[PDB]
Amino acid sequence: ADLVPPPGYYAAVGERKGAGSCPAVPPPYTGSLVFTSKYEGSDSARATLNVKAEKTFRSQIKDITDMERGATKLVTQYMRSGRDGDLACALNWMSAWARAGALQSDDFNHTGKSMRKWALGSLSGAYMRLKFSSSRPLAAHAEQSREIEDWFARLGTQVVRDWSGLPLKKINNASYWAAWSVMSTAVVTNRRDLFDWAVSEFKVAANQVDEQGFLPNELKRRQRALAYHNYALPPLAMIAAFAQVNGVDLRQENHGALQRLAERVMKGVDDEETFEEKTGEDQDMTDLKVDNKYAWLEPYCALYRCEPKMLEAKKDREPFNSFRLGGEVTRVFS
Repeated sequence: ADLVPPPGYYAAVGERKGAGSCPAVPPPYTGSLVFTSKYEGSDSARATLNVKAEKTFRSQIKDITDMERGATKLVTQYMRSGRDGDLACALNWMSAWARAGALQSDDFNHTGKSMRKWALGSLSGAYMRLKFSSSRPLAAHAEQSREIEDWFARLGTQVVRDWSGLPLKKINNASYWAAWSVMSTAVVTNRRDLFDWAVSEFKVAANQVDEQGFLPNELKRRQRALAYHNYALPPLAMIAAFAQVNGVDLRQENHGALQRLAERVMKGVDDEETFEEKTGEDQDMTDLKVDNKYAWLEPYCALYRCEPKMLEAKKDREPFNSFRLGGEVTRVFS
């Protein structure tokens, strides 16, 4: 059977009254993907922010950032209000990068291949709505659609190469996000090999969740441990939600590991104690205060019967927008 997204991705294009213009496409990024890490100089915990290095990093990736944020924004605006100019603009941006063969460099380091997988997830995740909307907005744009989908397929194959062949100690949230990008790409391109890789990566993650709901590789990030556990949830929950409607039920993998992880995270958010006791360090709660970092609640509560605690957590923070997940996460799960 052809691969499909969750049913919410088939929603008609909206007609909400809102009209921004079409900005120039960010220059397609065809350079080397060898970037400075924001954690440059850290010990093995890789949890010490280097402000100067981060500034350098953000500058290096600026065109990629602008592409990710801008193109998802255009798709979101189109799905909300249905102005053809926004569709045309979004497709012009994505097809420009596709034709240029952006982000395809074989010259990369960890930070660089992470930019490749992140941008792939953002763009394909947004494009998913265009592709499967009952309005069929791509019907009039066959050439561009083909160009864009072929580019996604090239990048997806490369992302599998980028994160394959690793031992567990080197498989962390970075791989989970890569698996989301590859799952998203798999459904856009109807590529079962990509689908299968993302599923296998989820299963690795599920088996990394220990008997208490902790991930050893995320615990290693010391004061950022809780933040990184929360950061693991969105791609894992998205992968499971996508796999489910394609006939692969991952909810019970390793004794319901995804639920065990989610419940442990939410315990830590209520009270940091157990993560501190587990890591021996006070947790940086900064990221746990950011509403959109709980976007994982949308696919999660589509998968599991959420108890009132989870439901209220979702209700209080809705709607969720997360460009790395394709934009409007609440809308595609309602």
